[PDB]
This record gives sequence, C-alpha cells and structure tokens, in this order.
Amino acid sequence: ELQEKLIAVNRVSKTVKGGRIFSFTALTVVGDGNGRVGFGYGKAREVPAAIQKAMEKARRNMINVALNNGTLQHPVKGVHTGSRVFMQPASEGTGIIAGGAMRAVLEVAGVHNVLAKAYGSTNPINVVRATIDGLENMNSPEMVAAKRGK
Amino acid sequence: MLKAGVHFGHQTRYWNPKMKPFIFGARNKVHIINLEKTVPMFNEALAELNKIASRKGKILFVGTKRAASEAVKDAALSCDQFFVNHRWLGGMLTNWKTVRQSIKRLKDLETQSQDGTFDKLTKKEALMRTRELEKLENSLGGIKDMGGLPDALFVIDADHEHIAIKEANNLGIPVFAIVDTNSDPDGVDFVIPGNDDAIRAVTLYLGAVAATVREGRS
Amino acid sequence: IKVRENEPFDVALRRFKRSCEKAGVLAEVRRREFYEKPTTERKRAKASAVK
RNA sequence: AGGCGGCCCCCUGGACGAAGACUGACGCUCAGGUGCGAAAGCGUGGGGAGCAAACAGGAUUAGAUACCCUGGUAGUCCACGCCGUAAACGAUGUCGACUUGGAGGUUGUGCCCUUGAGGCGUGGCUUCCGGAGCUAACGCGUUAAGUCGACCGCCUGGGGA
RNA sequence: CUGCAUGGCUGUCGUCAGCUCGUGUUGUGAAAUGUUGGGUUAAGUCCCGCAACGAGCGCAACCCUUAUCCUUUGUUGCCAG
RNA sequence: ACUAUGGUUUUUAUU
Repeated sequence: ELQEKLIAVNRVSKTVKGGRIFSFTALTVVGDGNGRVGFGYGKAREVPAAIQKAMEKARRNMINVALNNGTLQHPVKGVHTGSRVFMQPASEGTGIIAGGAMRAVLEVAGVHNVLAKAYGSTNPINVVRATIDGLENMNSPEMVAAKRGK
Repeated sequence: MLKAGVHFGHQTRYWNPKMKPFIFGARNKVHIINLEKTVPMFNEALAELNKIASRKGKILFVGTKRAASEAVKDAALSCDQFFVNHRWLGGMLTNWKTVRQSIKRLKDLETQSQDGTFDKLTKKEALMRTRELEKLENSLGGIKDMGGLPDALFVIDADHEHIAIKEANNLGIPVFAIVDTNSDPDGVDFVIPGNDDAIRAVTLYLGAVAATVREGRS
Repeated sequence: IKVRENEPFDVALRRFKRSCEKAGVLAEVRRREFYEKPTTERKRAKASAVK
C-alpha cells in the first residue's frame, strides 16, 4: 500500500484594513515504499486543508528511481536554482541521516541507505525541487554490465 | 507524396538557428526550406497521424489566422473533425473543469434557438441571446461534442498559440506543428516544417490529413 | 532659426506647431505609456474589412 | 588608466597589413620593489579678460552668519618640483582558447571591365539587440559575470574604526 | 465603575463602484493575473480586447407613485341637463 | 510671494 508523509507547514499572512488575514503553505510526499516517490506543494486556509491542497499535486507527480542492490549505483547531484544537493550510497547498517525534507523523500521509497547533503539552500520548498531533480538525473540500473570493456 | 507547390522563399532572418537541418542554400539573403528535407519528412509524419485516426483518437485542428481560418473548418469536415478558427476562450485543457460551464451555456442557448424560446416581437431581448450564442459559436462551436480532451493537437502556428502548447506539454498531449523558419520547435512533439502565412504551404498538410482521417481503418 | 519671412500680420491658424515631430499628432512623448503592447500587437487584426 | 578636440607644419612611442626572411618557447602572472592625475591644494616667480571659495553688501524670514541677487581675493594660466586621491563607473581584477544568431559602423589586403548604389574572400577593430550557458534574484551574454585552465591580493555581522 | 472582558446596538467612507468563493497560469516565493487596456456611463455601465475563465454580493431589477386617452363603479363625494 | 517642526511604549497565531 502507498504511503503519505508531511515535511513542514508554515503560516503565511496579508496585512489589510482593520487587521490581518492568514493561510498555511504545506509541503508533502507520496511514495510506494519500494522505489517510486513524488512531492506536493500548496497553499490554503487551515493546516489539514493546506495539506489536502498540496496533495492535489502529489496525486499526479512521481519519479521511479534506478537502484542496484537496495542502494544507489553511483553518487549524483540534484539542482534547482540556489539548491545544489548531493547523494551517495551507504552500506547495510546506518544511512538515514539528512534533514527533514531530504529524509522524507528517502523514507517513502525504502531508500534508507543514502548520505544525502544539501551543499546549497536548505529552504524546504526548493531543496525538494533539487532532490527530485537528482532522482531524475539517475542513470539506468544495470549500467556496470553495459559499461564493462568497450 | 511527391513534390509540387513550387515556391521561391519569403523573408530573410527572420529565422531560428535550430532550422539548419531543413533549410536550402539562401540567395539574396531570402531564406527557404529544402523540399527534399521537408516533403519526405511530413509524409513520414502523415503515417503517424493515420495511426492515431486508426485508434479513433480525437484530433483538434487549430488555425487562428487568415490562411487557415476557413479551411480548418471545411478542408477535412467531410471526414468529421474538431476545430478552433480564432480563439480558445483560454485554459481550455488545464481549466476544462471550469470552461465546461461555457459549453453548458452554448447547450442552453442552442436548446433555446432550436425551439424559438427567445424569437419574439421584443427584438432587443432576442438579439441579446442571439449575439451571446453567435459569440460562443466562434470559440466553442468546433469542440462542443469533443466529450473531454483531444488525443492529439494539430496547430498552424506555434509562435501564436504557444500558451495552449504549454498546456498540451503539461498534460502529455501530442502536438503536430507546421513550424515556420522564424518559429521554434521546443514545445512541439511532431515537427513537420512549413509556414504560417503566404504561399502555397499553410494548407498543404491540412489537405493531406483530409484523406488519412478516412483511409485505414479510420 | 529661419522665420525671416515678411508677414506684417499674425495669422489666426496653426502652421508649424503641435502636429509634426516632438508631439502632438506625431512623435508623441509621455502622457502614460505601455510596455506589453509592443509584445502583444504585431499584425492586423482588423482593418480588412470592419467595414 | 586619468583621459585625449579649432586649423597648419613639425617632433615621437604604440598598433594594423602583404609578400619574403631570420629566430626557435623567446609564452602568462608576479611577494617586496619601480612608475602615471581629473579638479582642488603647495613650493618659486611671472601672467590676469571672463569667472569665483573667502571677503563685502542686499534681499527673504520672527531669525538667515545659507539658498537668491550685486561687487570680488586666492585660484583657473606658464616653468621647475611636490600632492597622488575620484561615480578613475561599463558599480564588470589580469593571459589564452572554445562557442548557434539578428541589426549598424571603422580601417588594411587579394581577385574582379568594381562596366556593383562596390562584390566575394582574408586580416585588425567596434556598437545595439537576442538565444544557449551563469546566478539569491537582479545583472553578464562570443569584447560574457559563460566554459576549461595559470597567477597575485583581500574578506569572515555591524556599531566602536 | 469598566465596550482594555463581551453578546448585541451603532457612527461612517457612500450611491462610492467596488468586493468575495473557486479553478487555471506565471513567479524561487511574497506576489501578479482577471479587477490592467480602448471607447463610453450615475455605474466592472454597454460592446471590443490580453492568460484568465465560471458562481455569488453590489451596480441595474423586484415593490410603490405620476403626466394623457379608454373602461369599471359612486355616498356622508361630484352637479352639465 | 514663499509656507519651521513633531518627546516614551504598543496583536493572540493554535493543530
């Protein structure tokens, strides 16, 4: 069965005549627990309905990840604007690790063995775009058997 | 297909450097496509359109400009197709779940026109609903029974309708475009190099799909 | 500066002002301007025939 | 680099070209050194029409040792030295190579009835837009803030300094 | 005694023409769009048009009142014969 | 014609 996870929710406000009005902006992930993951971002009134508004996109967006023996076949970068993340594989044991936005993406795909670092902006709404750019940058999962010799 | 439609090139640069694989040697700076890089290339894509028609996929014909704005709704209409002759109302693919209320409006104004519900000696109220109906006909009249979204898009000018080509790329919808030397192919999914105005080119592929949406299968 | 032309009279008409270059009618300047218009209107669109 | 400007005849560094020839890595940057000034100022004497800090008055204002107006000294200029500082700004440190485009100039040189409002090549420069690339976003864009390399200085929150 | 504890009541911008609910798109995002523009109105008026398009609250309407003709009906009203 | 200056402090924001 599929799994849903929150990363963060933040208050967002507009100043008006006689006071102030506010909404929430939420960031979520959806994954299969075996190697497929997607993310949602959205803004609405009340936390649970801002989470529901972010899930509108997470019910469409997905990347399938290339894996070799339960972990990464190579180290890789992920890029979006000022977010410049790096990923590298770990051995069977400890391996997760990483900040609240990067850790959520690794959790919901079962990839609990990657030494993920931000090496740029940690901003949750942009480090997610760089993380999923890195999952799209992954080369095909049997490449060592094709790359041997000539 | 084989040759015909002999032409001498129009305008200079007025170009996109991406078009190197399609252009002939230019004289007096006037630029032209090479007939041997384009006619076999769109004949090779005419089969790709015939396969979508053999799967009964619904094709949208877009011709919002003077050379195609009559032919888009006549040159293949004998084989039944869906069309846009000037405007989309806008967001027609990504906001369809709202834009369907103007299809509901066209259905109401037509079920009124078809029975004379506003045909009276009170003329200003009859013209009120006549003008609003005949204004909806110009944007939604060629798509009112398409039952959902297209399965393929065919567009006369990719520089003009670029906002709806951005919708088609987001939704994974195929885009066939007769891109001009001064256009750009990055939003196009089936590139079939042509023109948007002047000659002897803008209705050429249109005149060929008029049979390949009837022959097959189809 | 020219204008050395021998007319004993002031004329009740515009002959050289407000209509040709440096505004009005031709070479208009300021009085609110628009910047998306040159990237919105390129080819006609009307005049053939409205009637 | 700062900047350079009436014309005429000179003195004179650099750069660019065509055919040849002679060298044979002679290529880049550089710790500390060693050197350039726009304007204003000084050291010493000349030169002194505009102009003009200060000085000397008027106006304005409740006040005006300022604005503004009326006069005006240093100074501006020339020689032989000092001052070394600026939006010195294109807010872009310095050497080379690599790169799809549009539009406009400046100047050599090769071949052509220049039977062409020059044209097609080949060299050196130079300006406004624009796509790939860069980037916090603005800005840069073949003369890049791009791309790949070599080198020298400085910064680590601000106030206090 | 406290609207520096409040439910209600209320002044007023102002009859001013403007404001919400959603969905899409653009933007790193706050934010923008549309609600900006061109005519023109008391008025988002009435048309035109652009990446913005629907459904609501306003504007406008509903209900009330009047100039003249025709009709129905007349006392404790009217008065031409 | 033109038209000087403004002493101290100032939202709950939850899941």
